[PDB]
Amino acid sequence: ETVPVKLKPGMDGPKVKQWPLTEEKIKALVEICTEMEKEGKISKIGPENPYNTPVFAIKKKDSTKWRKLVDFRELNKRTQDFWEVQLGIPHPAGLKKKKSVTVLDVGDAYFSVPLDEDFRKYTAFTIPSINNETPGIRYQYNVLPQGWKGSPAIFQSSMTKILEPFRKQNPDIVIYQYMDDLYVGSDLEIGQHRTKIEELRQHLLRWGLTGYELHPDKWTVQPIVLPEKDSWTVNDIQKLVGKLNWASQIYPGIKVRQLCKLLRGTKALTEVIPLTEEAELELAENREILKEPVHGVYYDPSKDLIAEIQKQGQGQWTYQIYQEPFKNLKTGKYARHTNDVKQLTEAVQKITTESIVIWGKTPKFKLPIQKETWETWWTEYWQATWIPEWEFVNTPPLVKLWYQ
Amino acid sequence: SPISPIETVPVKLKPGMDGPKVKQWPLTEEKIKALVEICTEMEKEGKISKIGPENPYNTPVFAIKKKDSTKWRKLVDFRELNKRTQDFWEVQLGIPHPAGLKKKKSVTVLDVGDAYFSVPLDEDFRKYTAFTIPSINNETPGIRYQYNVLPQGWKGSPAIFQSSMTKILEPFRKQNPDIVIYQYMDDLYVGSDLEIGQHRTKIEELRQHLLRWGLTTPDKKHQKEPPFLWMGYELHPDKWTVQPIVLPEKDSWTVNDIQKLVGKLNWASQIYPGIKVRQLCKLLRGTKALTEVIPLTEEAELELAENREILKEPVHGVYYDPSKDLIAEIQKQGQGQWTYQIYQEPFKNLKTGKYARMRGAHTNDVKQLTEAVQKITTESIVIWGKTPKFKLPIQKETWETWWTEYWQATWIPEWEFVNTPPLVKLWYQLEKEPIVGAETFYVDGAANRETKLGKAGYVTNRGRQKVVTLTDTTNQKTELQAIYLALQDSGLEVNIVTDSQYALGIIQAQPDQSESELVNQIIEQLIKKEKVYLAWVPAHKGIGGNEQVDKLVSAGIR
Ligand SMILES: N#Cc1cc(Cl)cc(Oc2cc(OCc3n[nH]c4nc(N)ccc34)ccc2Cl)c1
Repeated sequence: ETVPVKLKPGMDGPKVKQWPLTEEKIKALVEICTEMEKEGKISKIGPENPYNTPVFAIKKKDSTKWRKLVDFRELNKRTQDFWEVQLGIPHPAGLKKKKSVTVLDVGDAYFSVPLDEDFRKYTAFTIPSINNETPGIRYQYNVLPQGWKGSPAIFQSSMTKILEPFRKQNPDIVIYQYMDDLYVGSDLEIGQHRTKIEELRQHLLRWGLTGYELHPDKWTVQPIVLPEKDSWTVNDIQKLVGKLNWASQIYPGIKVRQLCKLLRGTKALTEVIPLTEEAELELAENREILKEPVHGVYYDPSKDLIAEIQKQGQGQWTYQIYQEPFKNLKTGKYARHTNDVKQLTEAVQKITTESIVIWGKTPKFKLPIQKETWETWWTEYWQATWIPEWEFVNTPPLVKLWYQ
Repeated sequence: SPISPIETVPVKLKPGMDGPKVKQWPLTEEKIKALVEICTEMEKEGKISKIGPENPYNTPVFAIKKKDSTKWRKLVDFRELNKRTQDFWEVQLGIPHPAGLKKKKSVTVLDVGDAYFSVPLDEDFRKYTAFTIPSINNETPGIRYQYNVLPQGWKGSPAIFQSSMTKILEPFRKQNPDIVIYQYMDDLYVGSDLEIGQHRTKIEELRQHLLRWGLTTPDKKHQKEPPFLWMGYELHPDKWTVQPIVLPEKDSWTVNDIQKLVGKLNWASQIYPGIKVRQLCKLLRGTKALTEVIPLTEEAELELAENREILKEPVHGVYYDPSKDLIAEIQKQGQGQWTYQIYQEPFKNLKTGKYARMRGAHTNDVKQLTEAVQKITTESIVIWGKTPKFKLPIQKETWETWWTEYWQATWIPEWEFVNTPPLVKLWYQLEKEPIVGAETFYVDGAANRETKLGKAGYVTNRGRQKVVTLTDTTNQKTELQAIYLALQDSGLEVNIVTDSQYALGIIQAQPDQSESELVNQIIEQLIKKEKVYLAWVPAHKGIGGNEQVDKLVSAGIR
């Protein structure tokens, strides 16, 4: 028996265009889909289905096996009411508190659940061909599809049964499902944690479902960092008031008046200066001020999260997550044969996964790259079974330094 | 004509909508006669069927005579039905490019006859297609018919036909993996690697398979012969090219003649290397009427002559060998124009192309070169399924220096330097640290939003000072002027401090070309210097120097 899905009033299905794929990814998808069809998961469709969702092939995480990845970003936006405020899945505040969090793929669960017949058409996707030689191969889902937020929403009750014995027996373990994954957190010693995971994989396995470790409770600050120096220049002070000046307005209670006064008249940049010690009280007040949270900044569940990334150089990247500019809920860095696209893809994924753990939602990324570049390349390094929303930007000169 | 046995595509109107009910306009007796003849004939053939007055739908019919001829044709205005019919999936998503065609020993072109008429229409949809041949003037109920096949001009036809021809060809494509079939509109392109023997024969079992399905195709003697003229190309058996390009010699050129010209050149650009179109397009800017005459510019003339020369003599392209690799070569042609060639074997091109693009306001050859590489990469994937190996006119160190320091993430696939001038380079670099014993200009710009009047100046630390007035400017324009100023009065080494993130941003990207002459004037300057350092500070923050240029330029402006 299927549960009925209704697109949000007024919206129609997704008519997203299929990006071009290389011969190898196409062949890989043709095999994969040829098998799913035999197993009855999907069925070829007709011209009478105007809908479309992009599809890709990824090589997963440290794997040699091609995995199919469907991009339901658009379908998810249009079904948002069903999976979020109708069949919602509560996010556990305790998760980020755990010493160890293991992420498990649970996506094969959905294949044993049929999709409401009236909703299938919206899951249309196409396997393109090369040089438009032939028409693409068109298919639609017959079962709960991986990548669609309505799948866990629906599968919720069955996951609940599957996990009840493991839950009853280990009351201090937190299990959270976000999309195709299970997040399992514990405060157990690492050998006992890994042991409990194995135990959980056995339960999963009796129901058909066949990991990698985070340490949330060790996730810390990337405080705006002011320099510690001997013999300052106008240049360094200027830079200092600059950084200092921006850090304020974002940081509640910063001061610089002491600092400005040293910068008086028009003196060469390369001119050293003696520091007045009260300026030093600010240095230490702000410094001590900076090494703290923000105060006043709280996550609002009703608002979208945003993530900005800056390329620092040397395989180093910075980021901030916020709902209102300068009101950073979190900040961090990601560090690396990796080109920028690869490294950027890796940061995007790391930030996204922390974001799922802390808030149960993915951020909308502002990526310092060219759409086309990003578009042709990301799939080469993507390993996650989800895809966050993104948009392209041009990092502001200042922003980057202020975050180094 | 056979009407395919094939299954039917269920079809629907758009949610909340009912079929058309448009009134037939009274027709001339000759027109009514013409249609009655055409309709009785179509009904004889199964194509249409007579109905009653119980069906309440109607679409208008019309009868168009002939130019030169004495035959008649029936036109059905399916606009209303179309606007109520559900949307279908897109027919084709691109067209094949010949450079992507793999060479085959033998290829034959088969065109399905009466294509739409050879395929049945969803039984429950037939009603919505009702039409009426009106009777002589008012009097008498008209003759009502409805379609059984896909009607010419209806929204779902192209799609339904293609789906049908996909379902029908499948079987044969199973038991014939080694044969290539291209489906394009109502054509079939069939190629194999056999000896005419099992080919002329294989093409016969194919036709046969199609007849079992209601689909008639040409037979030898009627079957098209090579070179195939198709879609603007000439497909010979070992090469391809664009169809004859003739450039008009003309006294006066009108906007319409240049547009057509530019168009032919762009089409020729896929196989003729070096075609340039910039100077000719400039003439099309802001343009007047289609018939207005435009005096060729000297640059436009030199561009033209250069093009005729490239085009004097023919050029062809080769087909694709899946085993060899793809090499893409690019060259800077000038004024933001690039050209490339793609080959597998040195100098036997599969294709060519050009990249102009102005991705931004201010840019440089390094960003341009990488935009071109992206465009070509995307293109390769589309045509060949894989990326090419590049041979670029940029030294591997210039690239590394640039990529490394730039704020944005970039990434050129596998490439190699090839020394074909003009070579791509950066014309200046900003110091990373303040130049000792060089003058520090503290610059500033301000403009009255009200009068649009501005002042731009600098106060150095070597005592110097200056302030220029500007008339219809902006804060952006005054802030860039102040920098230019500082660069004019400073000599080989300068430290410049601004509170303009905007001018900072522009400059830190090493632009070498801009839409703003002011910006180009600054460029000319930046290149003349030995060393320039540039720094930024907040504004209206009594910063030594800032509050001083700030008071100078504020006065008389705000
Ligand atoms: N008209 C037309 C037309 C349009 C397309 Cl898009 C494809 C096509 O067929 C081929 C054309 C092919 O090109 C390479 C080739 N091998 N042998 C040939 N013989 C010719 N007379 C022309 C082209 C080819 C290869 C396979 C095929 Cl089936 C014919």
